[PDB]
Amino acid sequence: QIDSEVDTDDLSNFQL
Amino acid sequence: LLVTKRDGSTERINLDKIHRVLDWAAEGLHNVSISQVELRSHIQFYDGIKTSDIHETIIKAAADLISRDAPDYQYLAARLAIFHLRKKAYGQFEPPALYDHVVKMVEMGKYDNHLLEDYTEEEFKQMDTFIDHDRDMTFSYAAVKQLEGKYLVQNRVTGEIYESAQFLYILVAACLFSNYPRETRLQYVKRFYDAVSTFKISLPTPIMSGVRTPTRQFSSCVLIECGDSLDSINATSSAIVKYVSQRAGIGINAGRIRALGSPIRGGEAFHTGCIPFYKHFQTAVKSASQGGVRGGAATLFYPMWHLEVESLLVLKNNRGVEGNRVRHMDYGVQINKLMYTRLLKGEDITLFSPSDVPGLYDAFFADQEEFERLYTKYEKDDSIRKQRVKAVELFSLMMQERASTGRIYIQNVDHCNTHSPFDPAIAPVRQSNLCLEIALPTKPLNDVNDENGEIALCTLSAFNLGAINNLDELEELAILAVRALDALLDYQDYPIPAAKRGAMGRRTLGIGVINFAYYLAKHGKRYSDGSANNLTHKTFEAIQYYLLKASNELAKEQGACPWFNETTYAKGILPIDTYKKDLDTIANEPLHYDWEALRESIKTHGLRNSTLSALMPSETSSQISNATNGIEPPRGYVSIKASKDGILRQVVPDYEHLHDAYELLWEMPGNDGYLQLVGIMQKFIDQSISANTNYDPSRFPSGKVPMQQLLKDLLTAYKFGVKTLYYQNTRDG
Ligand SMILES: Cc1cn([C@H]2C[C@H](O)[C@@H](COP(=O)(O)OP(=O)(O)OP(=O)(O)O)O2)c(=O)[nH]c1=O
Ligand SMILES: Nc1nc2c(ncn2[C@@H]2O[C@H](COP(=O)(O)OP(=O)(O)O)[C@@H](O)[C@H]2O)c(=O)[nH]1
Repeated sequence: QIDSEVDTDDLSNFQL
Repeated sequence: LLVTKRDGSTERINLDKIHRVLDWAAEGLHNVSISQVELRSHIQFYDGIKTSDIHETIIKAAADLISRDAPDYQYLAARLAIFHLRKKAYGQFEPPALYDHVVKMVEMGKYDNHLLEDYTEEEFKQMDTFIDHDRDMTFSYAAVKQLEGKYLVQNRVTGEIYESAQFLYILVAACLFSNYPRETRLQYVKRFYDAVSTFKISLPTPIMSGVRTPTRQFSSCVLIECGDSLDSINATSSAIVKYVSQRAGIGINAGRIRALGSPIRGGEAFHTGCIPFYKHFQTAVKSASQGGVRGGAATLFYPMWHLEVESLLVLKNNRGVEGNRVRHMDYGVQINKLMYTRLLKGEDITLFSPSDVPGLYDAFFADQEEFERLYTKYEKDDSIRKQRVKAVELFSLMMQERASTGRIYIQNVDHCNTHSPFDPAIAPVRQSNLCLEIALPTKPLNDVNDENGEIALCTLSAFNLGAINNLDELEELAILAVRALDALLDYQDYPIPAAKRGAMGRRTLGIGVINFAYYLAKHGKRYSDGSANNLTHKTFEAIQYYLLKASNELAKEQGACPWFNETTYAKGILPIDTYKKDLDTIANEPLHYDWEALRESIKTHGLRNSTLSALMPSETSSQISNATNGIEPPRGYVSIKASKDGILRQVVPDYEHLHDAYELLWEMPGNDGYLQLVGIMQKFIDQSISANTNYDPSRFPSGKVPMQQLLKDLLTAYKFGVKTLYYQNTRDG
């Protein structure tokens, strides 16, 4: 089971 | 108690003889009770019971006691099994002389006749002195079941087994090094035989059952790229039918096929979509399957920006109209840095049909600068048909589908070309295989026999990390592994011109590892806390170093592969020069081997093989050597498998002393540790790795895996240079 809740403000800092 | 024999003749029961065999089998094992086994099997005996049935009964008896608390039953059962198989093939425990055996088998049409032409009777006598039949006593019950089930030469109708393990091993070696100069031929044969008979090197299921027999079909992996044309669509389809009839896993790139609604011939026709063709590939794949489901597998790749991506992403969804579902094929979504950046910034992703954006598709694999240039250009160009979607939506749609089916794979195309053995300008890597670990260049066909096309093939094998004392043992092992598999490329048959082209041109190999988990266990390291990073770095440097040494030595002897000039290796570039720099922050182990000496030698004498390493899953090979599968952590201490004879149990290697050392799959708190180890491994691997991602519902609030977590792990993998991602396991609890 998955909870489809994405926080784009939290992911934005990530450095690829 | 009367006993019936093979000719159907009656003798009196001899309980002391039985006990002797049990005693024999038990020699050296700990915690196994012979009485316990006798009690359980004697109660099922009856007047006039055939002798074979007595053997089966005691075997099973032993087998049913396998457990974590008494793992040596695995061997008690095994030895009993071996004993029974010996008598079943040779009519006694002691195997016949190699020469006599081979002569008999050749006459029966069970072994290739070249064996007798290629070696003299004196040479077979010499080979017999290498064999150690007592090595049969080192297998585990599970392993003997596999051997008897799909490796040993036998009559499938009558149920007769004609050989034993040690003849298999010696003859495989014999065949693979048959074209070697007489001065070194038998030296190599003995060394290879020791390697494989003492479980240091693992060979794929096809080689293990075929080499020595009359067949020549040993290909298990074929990568096919399909162009945007009815001729190419037909070619691809024809190619798949030929290959799935022979048991090869197929990797299909169908990303160029134009989108639904697109114009055909001008404005006289309007495309039907890819779905229809995808369904045609699926039937080709399943064309040689019992009923139409069993065996013949394939993974189909496509870009994330394709115009039909939303319909492609839900093809295996188990809820939908039959005309929009292609459920019996796995899919691999292809992503690159730009796509991830749109996600992080919360921007949109633009979807295009490959036919409408000149240069974009190629740029996607071979030049990220050019891809960004073209991509932004075409976004603003109003004449191009496009569609905009929210990056968060597309990523979640994709991840939701990957979560629910477990089979929606990812492929980071940029990583596959910026850190690889090939020059992207000449021979880019545009897809993977069935299990997402192979990554070889491909060219579309215009006809089945088109000689200008290229179908990738890969020969595999693996090193058993639990069977080596120190890492310098890998020098000998790499020599044997590379030489034997290179010989195989000239031995086997090629049904399609284009596949021969790639194999003879680039001579690509894929050697990987099994028993990683055990290896980490005995060195007191785990997967999840970062404690194995440096050991993994040290270990994978050795493997890649010695493999390149072996291949390089072979090129000196026999010439580099024809198309060696299309590799990055040809330009003096090495795995250690192009890896993802983020890796430096999670591992500090130094290089221990002379890479610069090797750099020069590669440049000068080249490589026999364009690619040497690739980390693949393994179930069946690992079973034969009682080893943890590939690089994955065990799911538990004991493995249970179903069989016609009964329940097959296998206890992880050295459970007795390492039970607390192991780190079981569901014990890890997350994927970070494991993802870092895959990253470290990818520094040195030519191809790719079959990485898994694992999630346990009961570790999350309300038993639901957050999309946040799924996206976070995706990004982490990208950050440490992971090229592909295979299965996603969700727990059933
Ligand atoms: C002729 C035709 C082609 N196709 C599709 C499938 C193929 O991917 C694609 C092209 O195959 P073809 O049409 O044979 O290729 P072509 O070189 O003739 O193409 P073009 O029309 O640009 O000149 O079009 C249909 O879907 N329906 C049709 O009736
Ligand atoms: N053994 C085997 N390999 C296959 C088959 N179909 C495809 N393959 C290829 O074999 C690889 C699996 O690893 P391998 O070591 O061969 O597995 P194992 O020997 O069966 O445990 C995949 O990457 C495929 O490309 C098949 O039916 N059997």
